[PDB]
Amino acid sequence: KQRIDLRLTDDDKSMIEEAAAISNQSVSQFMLNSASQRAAEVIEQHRRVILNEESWTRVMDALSNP
Amino acid sequence: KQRIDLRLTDDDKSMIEEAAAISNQSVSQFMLNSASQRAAEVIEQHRRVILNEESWTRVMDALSNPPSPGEKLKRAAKRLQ
Amino acid sequence: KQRIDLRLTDDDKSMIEEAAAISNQSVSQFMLNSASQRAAEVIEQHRRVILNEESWTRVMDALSNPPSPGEKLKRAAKRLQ
Amino acid sequence: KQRIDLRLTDDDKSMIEEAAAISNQSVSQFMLNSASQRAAEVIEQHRRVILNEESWTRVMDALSNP
Amino acid sequence: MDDLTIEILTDDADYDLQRFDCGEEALNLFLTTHLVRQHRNKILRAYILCRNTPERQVLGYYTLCGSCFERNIPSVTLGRLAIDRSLQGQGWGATLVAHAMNVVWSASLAVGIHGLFVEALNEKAHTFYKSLGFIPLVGENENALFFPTKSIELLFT
Amino acid sequence: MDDLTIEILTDDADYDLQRFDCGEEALNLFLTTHLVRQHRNKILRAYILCRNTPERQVLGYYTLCGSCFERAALPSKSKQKKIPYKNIPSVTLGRLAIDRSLQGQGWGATLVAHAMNVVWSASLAVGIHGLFVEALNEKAHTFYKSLGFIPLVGENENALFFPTKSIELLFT
Ligand SMILES: CC(=O)SCCNC(=O)CCNC(=O)[C@H](O)C(C)(C)COP(=O)(O)OP(=O)(O)OC[C@H]1O[C@@H](n2cnc3c(N)ncnc32)[C@H](O)[C@@H]1OP(=O)(O)O
Ligand SMILES: CC(=O)SCCNC(=O)CCNC(=O)[C@H](O)C(C)(C)COP(=O)(O)OP(=O)(O)OC[C@H]1O[C@@H](n2cnc3c(N)ncnc32)[C@H](O)[C@@H]1OP(=O)(O)O
Repeated sequence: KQRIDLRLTDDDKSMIEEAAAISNQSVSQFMLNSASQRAAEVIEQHRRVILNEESWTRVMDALSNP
Repeated sequence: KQRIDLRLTDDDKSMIEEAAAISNQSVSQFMLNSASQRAAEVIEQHRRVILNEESWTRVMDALSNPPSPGEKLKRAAKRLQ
Repeated sequence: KQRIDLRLTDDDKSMIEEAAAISNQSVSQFMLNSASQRAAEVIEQHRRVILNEESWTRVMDALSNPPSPGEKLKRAAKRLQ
Repeated sequence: KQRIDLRLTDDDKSMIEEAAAISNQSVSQFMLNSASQRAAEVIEQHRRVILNEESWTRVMDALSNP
Repeated sequence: MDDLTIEILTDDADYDLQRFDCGEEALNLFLTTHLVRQHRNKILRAYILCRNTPERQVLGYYTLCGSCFERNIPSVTLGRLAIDRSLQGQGWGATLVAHAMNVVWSASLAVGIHGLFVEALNEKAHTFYKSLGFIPLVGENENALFFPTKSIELLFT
Repeated sequence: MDDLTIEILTDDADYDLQRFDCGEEALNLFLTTHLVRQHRNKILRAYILCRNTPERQVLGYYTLCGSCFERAALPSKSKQKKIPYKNIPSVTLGRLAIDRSLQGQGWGATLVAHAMNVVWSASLAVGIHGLFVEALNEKAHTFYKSLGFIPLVGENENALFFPTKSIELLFT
């Protein structure tokens, strides 16, 4: 539906084509699933860090006073 | 040096923009770095053969005192000569 | 907003540029993300108390059989009131 | 000695200024050491991938029409 | 002085921070060059023992911060706690530990808190904390102690 | 079949593929598209057993890659020292297949001898400890075990080993 420009170095692309051939996918499928599952990891870790800071601010408001 | 054009669904694009802003990279930087790192580790995972306790034991035993080739294998070796 | 002027030797800068190039980032962005991730990581590592076997055991025993407040601390908590 | 300037966001600096006080450093030395440690990381991992590709090329060239 | 009290640092930065001296250049320097900023960057909450003077002559302090124990499980740490040389030997460090315990306890009613770790620099501070109830830890943690929240609660009954 | 040869795949991809049938379509569909793609990507080294004619119809193939093996977790290594060894090199024979025409004529064992031959000549050029082969079913397993290969058991079952020392021996 959308578009993106990605520039590589002939070492990125040969390696990505090799790892696509390994996992039985296209280079498009491989790069898309790579970026996608990595985005899943990244959003999850950001969310966990946000929960850590939420609990932190809770306990810092408790130790100040009611 | 090169170029790849990725046509991307809109939900996945919103998600990748979210994650690329979480790491303060661009969408391009995020996508390419993810591709490269996952490629490296997929290849590393293909090439290696992790042997458990007993498989490792028998591979070591085969390396120290290697067997003698059977008569079938030796006939096969003599054929292609 | 704010700005930090930094002094590195020629070789420090060469190593930073090489590593930032492997990341497909700019030198500035690489240094920024390195400092940011390492500062958040230092902050996390700080507030975590990694106990060993026996210290873990002792905190578990204090949570199981907590002591009765001693004479000194009792007189202190009274001195409060 | 070379000079490199970097722009923060008043919250980021706080974090750095926080961490610099914990690991017993200055903001200058802390940012520099963070970037240099990460530089060593990135560079040694890239050398690992280059060496794996080199060994791969040796063994695969040896397996081809020897 | 029958008129000294303990308070949260009121973010005035309006305290006599320099005539303080407790015996250790480390804690003196921490109070004078960090404590205000680390209180303002929310890494710690700092409580001051001073008197109702024009400028609230600093005579003691302690700091509290949230922590976890591992090897997330929540707790608090009393990192630093110092008191001027003139007030020493008179159960004022015990009073400030009791006040910090009371703060931790009134926190444990709003947030889950399993206990209070405490940082002890020399064997002086280790004996001192050990004398108020704290459990001496071992190994890499020999310079830390712990007091369960349940004991802090039994205190105030 | 007077004139069979076994050549490395000449990258031009000019052979005759779809007119091949080994009796199980996983290897067949591997040769169909996967073999040339993965050979030219250098994930494998594809050897073709074919006829020495201009038409060059395929009757068999095998695939040789490099590999490296490692143990689960080395226990109790404080005896004297520990110099780690994490990239232990080896050769892996990915898949092998003969056409249904030539089944039962020793041709799998001769393809194995040719693969071990290439492995040996590589062992003179680089460091190779041994040869792993994969066996997807009972029959490939028995085939490989009857040629000297040692079976591995437990989450390594479909994998057999033959040390390069015995390969050196096979060519005395
Ligand atoms: C990094 C850290 O957080 S470590 C922090 C510790 N600080 C330092 O090391 C800096 C130097 N010292 C200080 O600043 C601090 O004031 C302390 C808190 C370490 C100093 O101790 P103080 O608080 O002055 O002494 P303390 O509060 O224990 O009061 C002295 C009491 O010990 C009691 N005590 C109990 N047993 C004994 C004994 N066997 N012998 C003598 N006194 C005793 C006494 O009764 C006395 O006063 P009391 O009559 O009111 O009970
Ligand atoms: C993915 C993997 O790596 S697994 C690959 C295996 N592939 C498959 O299983 C798919 C199906 N089959 C195939 O594709 C393959 O052609 C093989 C390679 C599995 C087929 O096996 P073949 O090549 O026919 O076996 P082989 O090469 O041993 O030929 C039969 C020989 O066995 C020999 N043999 C040895 N012992 C005996 C015995 N006790 N009785 C009968 N024959 C015997 C025969 O002598 C005969 O050849 P010869 O008369 O010329 O000496």
